[PDB]
Amino acid sequence: PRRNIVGCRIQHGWKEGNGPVTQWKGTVLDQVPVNPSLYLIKYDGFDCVYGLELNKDERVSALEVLPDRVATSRISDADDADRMIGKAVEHMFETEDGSKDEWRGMVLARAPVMNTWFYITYEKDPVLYMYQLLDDYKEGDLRIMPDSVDSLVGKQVEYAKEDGSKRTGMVIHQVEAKPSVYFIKFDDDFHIYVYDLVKTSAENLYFQ
Repeated sequence: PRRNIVGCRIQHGWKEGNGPVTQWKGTVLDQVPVNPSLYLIKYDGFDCVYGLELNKDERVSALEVLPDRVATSRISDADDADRMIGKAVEHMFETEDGSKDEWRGMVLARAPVMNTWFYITYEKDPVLYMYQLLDDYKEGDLRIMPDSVDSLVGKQVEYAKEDGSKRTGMVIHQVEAKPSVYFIKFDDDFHIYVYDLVKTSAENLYFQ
């Protein structure tokens, strides 16, 4: 029968530590070709994209996949998304105590399935996020800055931490609009880590 759940809405119990089991609901965005057990999900209420092995993870229970696949809507703003994809940006967020908070970042791609959302990462938090950036732009909260042989996708990666331990993981994606930028999935966490190999922030990070 049908085994591709990309595009489905899912629901499942989640158990954090020894706390109670709570329900999470979200949309499956992708299934990683170099690791078909790994799915990327946008959960309702979490800004970060999660990487979970939905059928194996010990913190997941009572998983249900709805057959009703989320349809991709008509794209009518490719003229403006093309000026933003692959660029450095300054994204404005509202703080609780008053206002104003600018975060420097980079727009990576239009998100798959939920295609009015974009993938973005920040210098202060270098993991994968999803926001409806063209709406934020219209509201005056996004500034777009002008710019000045073996494939690494699928390779194992590790980097030494300050306490002497090695953090293991795998490269799962190469950013089409900025090919020196990669997505890394580490064994110990569900966030997706974004690295630009041209920068000093990715020199400690080393391959095999």
